[PDB]
Amino acid sequence: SATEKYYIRDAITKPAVHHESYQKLWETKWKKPCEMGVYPFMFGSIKDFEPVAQEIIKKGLKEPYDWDEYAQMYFPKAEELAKIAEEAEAAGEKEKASEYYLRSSAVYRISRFPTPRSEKQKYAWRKGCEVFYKGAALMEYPIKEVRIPHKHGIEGEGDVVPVNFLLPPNASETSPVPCVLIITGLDGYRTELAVWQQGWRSKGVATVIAEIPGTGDSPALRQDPTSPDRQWSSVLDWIESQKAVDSKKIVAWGFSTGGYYALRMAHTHKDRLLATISLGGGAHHMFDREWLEHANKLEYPFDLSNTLAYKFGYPDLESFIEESSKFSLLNDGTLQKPCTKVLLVNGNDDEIFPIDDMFVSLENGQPKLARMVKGKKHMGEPESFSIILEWIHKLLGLDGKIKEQLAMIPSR
Ligand SMILES: Oc1cc(O)c2ccccc2c1
Repeated sequence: SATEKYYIRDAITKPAVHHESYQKLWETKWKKPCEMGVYPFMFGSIKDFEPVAQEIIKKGLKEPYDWDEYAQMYFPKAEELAKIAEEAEAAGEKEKASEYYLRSSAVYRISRFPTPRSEKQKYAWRKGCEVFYKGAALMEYPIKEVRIPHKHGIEGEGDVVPVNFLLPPNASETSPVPCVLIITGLDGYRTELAVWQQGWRSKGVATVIAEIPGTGDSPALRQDPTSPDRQWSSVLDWIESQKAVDSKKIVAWGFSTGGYYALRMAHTHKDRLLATISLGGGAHHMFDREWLEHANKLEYPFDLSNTLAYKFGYPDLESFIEESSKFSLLNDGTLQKPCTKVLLVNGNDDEIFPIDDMFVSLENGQPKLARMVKGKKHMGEPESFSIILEWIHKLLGLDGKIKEQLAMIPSR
C-alpha cells in the first residue's frame, strides 16, 4: 500500500490547498517568498508580481492551466521593467539598469514555470535569458554566458552547454581559485541560481551554473540516462581549460532535481570533483509509480510528476512511469561505484522527492555525509543552506563567514 510505503506515510494522500486555484497558490505559498525576494522570486519585487497576481486571481486561473493564457498575464509587466532598464542604461544609471533587467528576468521566469510546455512559455525562456544577461553584464562583477563546446555530445544532442560564469578578481594561473559548479533544478535554471554567484565571488570562489537534461538550454538527450555524463565531461573539460580555476577544487552543488545529477556525477566523474552536494535530490524512489502517482497534488506549486515526465522527454506521465526505473542510480548500478566526497541534505517531510532516497543513497557503495532536517519538507530550509555553506567553507579553507554570504541572497 502507497500510504505505508514511504517515510511520510499517509501525507502522500493529503492534497495541498494551492492546487485549488492560483489565488490559493499566491495566498498560501508564493506571496511570502515574493515579499522576501527568495526562490522562486530571486532578483524580483512584490511591486512587480502583486499587480500581476491580482489580474490572474480576477480571471480565476487554476489547474488545469492553459500555459499560453497563463504566460501572457506576466508579459505587460516584464516588458514595462525591460523598458525602464533600457532608459536607465542610456542615462548611465548602471546599478538601476541592472536591477530592472533582473526584475524583468524574474517576471519572464515565473511566466514559464514550472517548465516551458507552450510557445509563449518557450518565448518567455528566450526573453528571460536576454534581459537576465543584460542585467548580469551591468553587475559590479559581471556574470557572463559561456557557450561551452559540447565535444562529448553524440547524435541528436546540442553543440554547446550554455553556462553562467563568474571569476573572482585577481584569480590567475599563479593564484587559482576553487569553483562551485551549481547544477539547477526542474523549474529554476541558470537565470535563477545566478543569485548565489556574487556570494561565492566575495569568498574568492568561481561559479559555473549549468542546467540538467531536458531543462533550460541543456543539449543532453532527455530519455538517455547517460546524457548528463557526456554534458559534465564537456563542462569539466572547459573548467580545466580555465587556468584561473584550481581544477583540484571543483565542488558540484545540485539544487532540488539537480541533486540527483550531483549525486550521479560524484560516481561518473569521481576523479575530477573534490566533492558533490545533493540538496533535496532523489536517486531511486523518485521514479516509483506510487510516488509519481501522488506527487502531482503535494507541496510542488504545479504538477511535479507531469513536469518530470516532460523533462525526461515522455509525452505523458504513464509513458514516463513505464520506463522511469532506468533512471534510478540503484537500478543502473551507479551507487555501487566509488564516489568522491558526497554530502546529502534534505527535509525528512519532502513531498517532491522522498527522504527514502537519502536512505537508498546511504544503503549502497561508500559512506556519504548526511544531514537530515526533521519536520521540514523539500530542501529542509533554511538550516540546509547554513549546513552546506559551513561544510564547503571548511572543505575549501574559506573565511567561514556564512551569515555574511547568506545575507546576500534575498533580493532588495
Ligand atoms: O535559492 C534557491 C532556493 C530554493 O529553495 C531552490 C529550490 C529549487 C531550485 C532552486 C532553488 C534555489
